[PDB]
Amino acid sequence: DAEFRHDSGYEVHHQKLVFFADVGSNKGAIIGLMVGGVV
Amino acid sequence: DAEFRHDSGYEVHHQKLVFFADVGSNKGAIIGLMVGGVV
Amino acid sequence: DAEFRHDSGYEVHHQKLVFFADVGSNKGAIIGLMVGGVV
Amino acid sequence: DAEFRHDSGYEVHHQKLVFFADVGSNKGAIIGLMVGGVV
Amino acid sequence: DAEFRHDSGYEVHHQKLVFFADVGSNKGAIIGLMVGGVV
Amino acid sequence: DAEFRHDSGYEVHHQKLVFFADVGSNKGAIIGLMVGGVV
Amino acid sequence: DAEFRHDSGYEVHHQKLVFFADVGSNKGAIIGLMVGGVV
Amino acid sequence: DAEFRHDSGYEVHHQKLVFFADVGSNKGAIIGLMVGGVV
Amino acid sequence: DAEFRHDSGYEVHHQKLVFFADVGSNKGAIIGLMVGGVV
Amino acid sequence: DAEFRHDSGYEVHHQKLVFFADVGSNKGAIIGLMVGGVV
Repeated sequence: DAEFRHDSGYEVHHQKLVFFADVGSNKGAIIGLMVGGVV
Repeated sequence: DAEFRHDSGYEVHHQKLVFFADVGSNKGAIIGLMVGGVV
Repeated sequence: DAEFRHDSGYEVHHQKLVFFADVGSNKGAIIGLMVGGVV
Repeated sequence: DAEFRHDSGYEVHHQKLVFFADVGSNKGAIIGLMVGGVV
Repeated sequence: DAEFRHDSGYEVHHQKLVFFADVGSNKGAIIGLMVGGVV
Repeated sequence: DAEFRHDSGYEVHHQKLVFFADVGSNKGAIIGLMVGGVV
Repeated sequence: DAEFRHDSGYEVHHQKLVFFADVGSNKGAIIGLMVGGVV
Repeated sequence: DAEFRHDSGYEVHHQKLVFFADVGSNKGAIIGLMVGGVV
Repeated sequence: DAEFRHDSGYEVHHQKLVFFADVGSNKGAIIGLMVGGVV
Repeated sequence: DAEFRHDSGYEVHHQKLVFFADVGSNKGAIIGLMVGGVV
């Protein structure tokens, strides 16, 4: 079985994840990235 | 079975995730990115 | 079975996610991006 | 069985993860990256 | 069985993980990287 | 400043997120929940 | 400053995240939960 | 400064994260939980 | 300064993270939990 | 300064992290827990 057939001439995968990029001032409770969390 | 057949000449995948980009002032409770979370 | 047949000459996938881009002032409770969350 | 057949001429995988990049001031509770956590 | 067949002309895997990169001031409780943890 | 004043006698927050609940048959490309993604 | 004042008699926060709950059959490409990702 | 004042009589925080709960059959490429990733 | 003042009568924090819970059959490429990763 | 003042009558912190719990059959490439990694 062909679970996955990748046919291409060039595969480019790029991922960018920037959290809290340039902040004037963080007061109290601040979350730049919350995943399945709780406060 | 062909679960997935990718036929191309060039595959380019790029993802950009910017959270809290340039902020004047964060007061009290601030969330730049909340996923399945709770405050 | 043909789960998915991709026939092309060039596949380009680009995604941009910018949250909280340029803010005058964040007071009280502010959410630049809430997914399945609750405050 | 073909669990996964990668057919390409050049595979490039790049990932960037930056947490707490340039911050004016972090007060109280601040989370630049929360994964399955809780406060 | 073909658990995984990698067919390419050049494989490049690069990952960048920066925690607490340049911070103005961390007060109280600050987490630049939390994985399956709890405070 | 009164960024946010919560005055109540009982606060109850409950969130339920169920994806792919009861499916007769998933063929080809299927997405039970896509957030800021792309296929 | 009152960044955030929580005044209550009982705070209850509950979050439930179920992905791929009961599936008849997953063929080809299937995503039970995609966050800021790309295929 | 009152960055964050929690005034309550009982705080209860519960989070549940279940990935790939009961599956008939996972073929080809399947993702039970993708966070800032790419395939 | 009051970075964070927790005033309660009972704090209960519980987190549950289950990956790949009960699976009929995982073929090809399967990810039960992907965080800032790439395949 | 009061970086963090925890005032409660009972603090209970419990975390559960199960990877690859009960699997019918893992073929090819399978990841039950990926953190800042790459394949």
